[PDB]
Amino acid sequence: APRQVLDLEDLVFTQGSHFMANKRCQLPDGSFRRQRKGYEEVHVPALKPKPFGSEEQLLPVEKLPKYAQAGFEGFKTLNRIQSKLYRAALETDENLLLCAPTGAGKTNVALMCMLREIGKHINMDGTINVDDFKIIYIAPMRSLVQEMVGSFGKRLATYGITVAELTGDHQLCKEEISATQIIVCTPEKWDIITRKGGERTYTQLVRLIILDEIHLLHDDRGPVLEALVARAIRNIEMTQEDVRLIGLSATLPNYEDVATFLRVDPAKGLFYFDNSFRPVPLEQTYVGITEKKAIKRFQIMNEIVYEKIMEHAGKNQVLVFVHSRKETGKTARAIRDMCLEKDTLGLFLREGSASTEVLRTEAEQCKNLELKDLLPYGFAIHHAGMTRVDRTLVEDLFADKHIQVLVSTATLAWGVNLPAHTVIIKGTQVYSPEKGRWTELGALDILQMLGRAGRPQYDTKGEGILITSHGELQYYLSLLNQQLPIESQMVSKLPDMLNAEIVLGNVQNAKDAVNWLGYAYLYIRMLRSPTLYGISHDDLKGDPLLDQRRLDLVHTAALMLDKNNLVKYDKKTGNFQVTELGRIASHYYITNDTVQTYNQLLKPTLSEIELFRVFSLSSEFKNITVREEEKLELQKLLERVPIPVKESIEEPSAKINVLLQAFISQLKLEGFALMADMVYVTQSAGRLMRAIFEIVLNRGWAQLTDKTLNLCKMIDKRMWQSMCPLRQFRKLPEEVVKKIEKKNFPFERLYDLNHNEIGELIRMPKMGKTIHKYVHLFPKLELSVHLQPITRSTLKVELTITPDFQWDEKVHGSSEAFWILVEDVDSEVILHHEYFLLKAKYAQDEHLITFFVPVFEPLPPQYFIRVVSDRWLSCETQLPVSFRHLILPEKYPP
Amino acid sequence: DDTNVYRVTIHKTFEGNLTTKPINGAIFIFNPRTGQLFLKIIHTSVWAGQKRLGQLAKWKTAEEVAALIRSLPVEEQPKQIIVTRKGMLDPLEVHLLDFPNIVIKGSELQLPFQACLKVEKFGDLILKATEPQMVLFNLYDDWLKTISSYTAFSRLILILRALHVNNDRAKVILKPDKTTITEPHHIWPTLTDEEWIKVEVQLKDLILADYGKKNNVNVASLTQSEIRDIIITSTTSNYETQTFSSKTEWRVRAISAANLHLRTNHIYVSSDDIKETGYTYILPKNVLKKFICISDLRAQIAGYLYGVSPPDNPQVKEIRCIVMVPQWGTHQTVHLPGQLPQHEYLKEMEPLGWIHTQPNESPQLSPQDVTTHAKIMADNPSWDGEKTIIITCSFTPGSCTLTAYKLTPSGYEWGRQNTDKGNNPKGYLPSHYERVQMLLSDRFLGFFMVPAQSSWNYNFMGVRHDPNMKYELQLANPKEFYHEVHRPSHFLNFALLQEGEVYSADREDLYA
Amino acid sequence: IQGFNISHTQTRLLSMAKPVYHAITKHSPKKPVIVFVPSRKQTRLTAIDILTTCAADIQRQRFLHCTEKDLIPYLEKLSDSTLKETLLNGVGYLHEGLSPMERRLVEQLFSSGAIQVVVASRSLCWGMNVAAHLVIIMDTQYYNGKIHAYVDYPIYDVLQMVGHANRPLQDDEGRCVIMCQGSKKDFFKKFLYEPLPVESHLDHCMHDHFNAEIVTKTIENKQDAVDYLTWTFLYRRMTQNPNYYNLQGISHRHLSDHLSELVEQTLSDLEQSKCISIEDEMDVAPLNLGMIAAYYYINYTTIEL
Repeated sequence: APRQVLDLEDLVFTQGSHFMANKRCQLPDGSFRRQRKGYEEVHVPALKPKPFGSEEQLLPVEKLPKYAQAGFEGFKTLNRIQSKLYRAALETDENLLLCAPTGAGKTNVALMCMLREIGKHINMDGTINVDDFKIIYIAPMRSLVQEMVGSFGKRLATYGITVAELTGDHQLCKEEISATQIIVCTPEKWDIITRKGGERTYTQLVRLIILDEIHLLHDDRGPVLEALVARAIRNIEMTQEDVRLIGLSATLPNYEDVATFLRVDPAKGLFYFDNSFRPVPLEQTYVGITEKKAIKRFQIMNEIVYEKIMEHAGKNQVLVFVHSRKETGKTARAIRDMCLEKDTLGLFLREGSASTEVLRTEAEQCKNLELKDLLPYGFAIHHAGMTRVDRTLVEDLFADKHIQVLVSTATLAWGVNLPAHTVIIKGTQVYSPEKGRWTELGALDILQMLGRAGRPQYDTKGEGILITSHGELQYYLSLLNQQLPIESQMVSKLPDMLNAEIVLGNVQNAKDAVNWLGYAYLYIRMLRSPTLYGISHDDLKGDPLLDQRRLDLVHTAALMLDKNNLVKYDKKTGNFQVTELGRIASHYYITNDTVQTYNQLLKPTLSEIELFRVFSLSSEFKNITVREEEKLELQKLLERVPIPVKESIEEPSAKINVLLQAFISQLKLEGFALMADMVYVTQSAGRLMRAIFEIVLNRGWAQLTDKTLNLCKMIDKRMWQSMCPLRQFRKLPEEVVKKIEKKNFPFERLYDLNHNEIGELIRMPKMGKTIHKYVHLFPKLELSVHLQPITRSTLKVELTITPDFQWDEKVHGSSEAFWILVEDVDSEVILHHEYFLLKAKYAQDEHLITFFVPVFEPLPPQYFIRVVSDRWLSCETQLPVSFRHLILPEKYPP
Repeated sequence: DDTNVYRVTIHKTFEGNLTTKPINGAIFIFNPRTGQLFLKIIHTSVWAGQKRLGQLAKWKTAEEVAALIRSLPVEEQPKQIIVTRKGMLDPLEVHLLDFPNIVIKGSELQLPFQACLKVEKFGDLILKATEPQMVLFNLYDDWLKTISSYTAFSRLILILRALHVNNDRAKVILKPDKTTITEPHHIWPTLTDEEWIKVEVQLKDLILADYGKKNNVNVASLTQSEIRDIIITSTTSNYETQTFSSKTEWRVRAISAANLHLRTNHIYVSSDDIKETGYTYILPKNVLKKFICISDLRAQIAGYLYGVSPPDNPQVKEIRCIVMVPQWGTHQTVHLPGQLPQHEYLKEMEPLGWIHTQPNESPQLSPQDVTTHAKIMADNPSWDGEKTIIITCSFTPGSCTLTAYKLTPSGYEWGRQNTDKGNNPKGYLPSHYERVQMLLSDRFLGFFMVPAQSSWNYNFMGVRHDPNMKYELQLANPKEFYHEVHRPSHFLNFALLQEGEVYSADREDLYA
Repeated sequence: IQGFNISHTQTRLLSMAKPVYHAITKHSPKKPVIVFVPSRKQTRLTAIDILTTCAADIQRQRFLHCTEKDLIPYLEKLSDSTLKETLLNGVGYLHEGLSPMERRLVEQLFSSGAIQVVVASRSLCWGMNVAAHLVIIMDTQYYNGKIHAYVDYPIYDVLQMVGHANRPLQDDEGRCVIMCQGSKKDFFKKFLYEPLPVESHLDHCMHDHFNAEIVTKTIENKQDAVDYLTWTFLYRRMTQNPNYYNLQGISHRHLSDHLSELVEQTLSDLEQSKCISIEDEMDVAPLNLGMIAAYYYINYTTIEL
């Protein structure tokens, strides 16, 4: 029996780690499904109060050290399991994995337990810094990560830690981040810095957020969690540095694999608790509407809204957490009409006409956003799509018991943690950017919205109702209960993980890659659940030590990636040869299909119209389709676009190309999923242009690399190539930009004019200061070259480039990089490529670019040397290297 | 012309029966620009057994014509094709759906193709064909080396109308006696230009005498308009259709320029009678490939040549510099400014003439290009007439072909006297062009020039181009014609709302 | 030539541990290999990298051809706790503060095979009597703490590190890892097999040699100094690099006129600073700093200061 290599698309969960590991459900003892006319009544019994545990008391701040008490103020009482596990977390280096119900605030207890453990490892002249041992970070949401960073900053401000954002680049901000305090970072950004080589020194000393969301099955962050687990396994195997993690998660089984991955004992470290131990009593219900018709569903939604208004008709505050972006504007000004449709039932939630701080809401009427029409009405508006300061100002008013009916979006519950007395999730469907269509919401948003049912301080006992579909009732039962195991998606990202291990040196041969993949969480999931991956019991009994799992491991995926021209690795010899293209694909997180399509399609002789079609032909939009209604507007969009899209046919690739052209032209998009796909394409386009520039530098195409650098600069500037050059300075008004676009004025003749001459030329004296600021903020560098020929075949070029631009901290930043590409005489061949960067501290310093230039027997009279800025657009200079007057040395005798 | 598809022989002088016999059909497709005539033969065997001939035939015309048009390169496209009898167009369009950009239109006057089908060798070979086949021929014969396509088409149309009106009169006028030999390649009978002029005057007088004798009117009393015409639908004067598009029509030009790099690997050189007295033009292949890739399929591109002669070799002229001026190109010419390129780096070099592109393949110097060369030679006292030549790089179908013309002094005087810019202007002479020695150069590498503050491809912005405008030069590579820097108007055609960027303002990226 | 696409020096230093173990497993299993450190500041980092590379190998003490008991006087005489720990693990360390007896002990340990890590320079020719078997300088271009930036390695030091891959004592083959650019890997591989040219630096350092030549105190001109420069390496460098010395002629009279113009320019540059005179063209003219350097045997710049 030979080895059974299976397809990773069907056998593994591609795009994994957020969706419903459990697939089985069961009815309770005395529950009965009473199907009524249009409304199924959920028979939810009374909840069971948690009894007092044996020797389980709250730990006060008296038994804690006073040095460790700094930074932990405001938490004088902890939970029973929290105070039971905090001593073991902060007194020992052993990892802990406990299952706590949602709403206990386990993240704030785990942060204090990490801070006490970091303060316990300190000297007399040593602070509470975690530069000797530090846990790893994992974020279920970006807004949740931002809220956790804002909480950790306020926590560490009392301890004296410098709160600094890690938003600078690795090459740009390297010396400043060396002596910096605790900061937060994205998991994908950390994986990119590890694949590029920047996170290598940041390893084992990165004081960041803690991990969470251990119900990670099938939706959101499969390859990211797989790369995190692979990096942890490669660290524990090779470096052997002891670094534990403080894991806090919901009530879910199969935590033993995550405990064994974190080297936590199942006896003393693992703990599983039921859902009845929640500190906030929430009475959930599942009213599943069986109406398949949308015309009946449009009335069933209004009936469910009326039932939710009748359930909160007393002294309470309703919070509508909608997961759709259009629902934030659709729920606005509709609740008043729904209350008026029920013969004025459910309105007047205040103590009177002007009571309950109605004059404070009446005084805040003049607003820049759409709150001017909502706040005098009986509703409100709170979304990130409207504004940033307005959502915070609405949340500050809703937290002050001044707004009882507040309709908001999912970004309000995904942001700062603000619970409510009675929340209601309506619709259970959001837009999927990866799938390109409508799909169910993530488990992280449901877990965030499940903590806002009933207030611990302002309420006694709250309730909750979820009006969803009958098909999602299994996932809703598996999320509310502790029945979802752990299942990793490492086998899907196994070619990308093998490429990241071979690029970083974590896998020496195929045997080392197989031994690294045999200790992954995917092998534990295939062992603890052989029916999920398709492994028989006899085949698992024939290989007890997972030798067949190591034979069917990522080494076969490494051979498949070598068949896809990703990395030069032979299956017979086992030795691999890494290339610059595979390293760029590992640093840019490119799949094996997209890299093969870029190797087969993209040529050095490919034009911009071919490059646009190659970028639109990516495999990321394989599940997306084309809308028939947008095809009429797509013709008018391509009619005014400088890049012709008529070379393609009626296809979703042409739709993606038109969306990329509209995002380059900064135009509004009708489709929301199309806008999300265009945003993802604009995010990946920088890495795609960098990989194309690397492939052109490896091939030697000067014009193609210059076009790719110009496209990357235009994508970074968020404007088309035909746009005005003055758009790079954002301090200038848009009317001055329109006046500069109307009047034909060269930018090369604007440097000779002063601030007084510029105001009288373009007939704009008020914009003369902004024109001078844009002239001073524009990069301008003078370059001189000293060419001394040593040999006829090799010529030494000593180029001394001196930047003559005005450096500013708010304009030029900390560093300004300009890529200098020495081309041929005909500007066809790229002989060498070097990137020089002048910092703000290195102002007025002459940069010495030393590079040896090879020559041939047809010695040209003059060559071309070009230099282009990466971030700043319209910055180019040509340096003629005249070899017509030079004298070549004599040849050497043998 | 589809009128020759269905035809039959009518005979029966004696024994008054007035019968007929089936004959083989034919299809007449001719291009007045190149003088080529594509003829297709139709066997009679296909006529028997097919009912509704009228419908069948009319549909069989645009069928094979679509395959013949699709079997030719894009450079040979029919471009602005027209039919004979104002009727069929539908069929044409249908068959040529594959290429709908080709316009279809009728004809103002009927073309006498029956005279072309009535020729001795043409009628005998057409009637003796036992199988359908496609044959090609050139009606201009050797007249292309003397008179342009206007005079050749006028004389050919006069001989066609004269041969169609009267076969015996034109047959006796086309045979001086028995001294004019007839080549197998030369369609018309070999005859001096003066003999063709006298035969053309006799043919015009024969056609005018035939029309005047048929209408019973004096031909000597007719006016010029009546002689030209002899040689409610009153407000529907044609239909000027859509001109450009800058959306798909410019996209076809950009895609053809995108395939110009693939067509740059095949180049041709002009081989003609070398008088062994002029210099030998040596141009680099890199600058030629750059000019072939930077040109367009509709707009004519042009440039200025600068170079020097090698030491101890006065019979060779190596071109080592190409100068580009900001200008705009037309369909038959290029609106180039009269400003001469002057720089400090060109003070040690010398101008070697000019180098222009030609979208249409013609074996002669263009009259507008000859007038531009005469105006450049007259306005520049430093530039010599014999030292400057116009290297016309014609756009070959699926290839490239470079031609070299030299200016005769009588031809230069004829071009300076020529002021009209039409397709057949006054003062144009075929003796104004002269072949010179020209070949590629691989041992010497040339350089390309660039404007100082502007670009060289200014076709998309014609309003900023002026003949009296002054501009400087620099040593750099010019951009393409369809580049984003060369066409700011195509990128500025964007009508979108600014409130669209406010929607979906989520900045979640999680990548550094 | 090992092509490294990592621009960071620390990332290139850290990423070369596992390929070093792979090359030790493939090419030379039983032959010793040494690693040179660029400076004393990266010496501890290089020792930590060598320890992490020796701990990465499952087969422990696989490159040690000698017993561990011989390194006990080498570890007992060490004051730093890190150096003794590195010598006990089979790597060892070296610094600038080594005693000459400690240098002889380190040389004996390198000849026997106790210490496999010796931080040596690449410009080492004729300045100390300390024995050594093999010297392979890897990653010569490192960041300097004095300038707080990246410093470029010299081409002569890289050529010496490429040519120093030879161990005639014990090994039968030599290896040399030249850390350069990925595009310059083939250029460095071609430039190493090809013979390297030689250029004269007498045009840059021209003041000291002309001062020591004209410091003979004979006359008040520069004719003898020009005649001494004509027989020096200036006339050789005029025919070797004519574009560097601003020479536009290759014949006898053209190069003679170019040398006369260069001598006139040098005389104008010497008389502009009032350091020499020009009178009757008899012989060379002395100076203060030149006579001080000739008599007191001191530097010219220190005498001028």
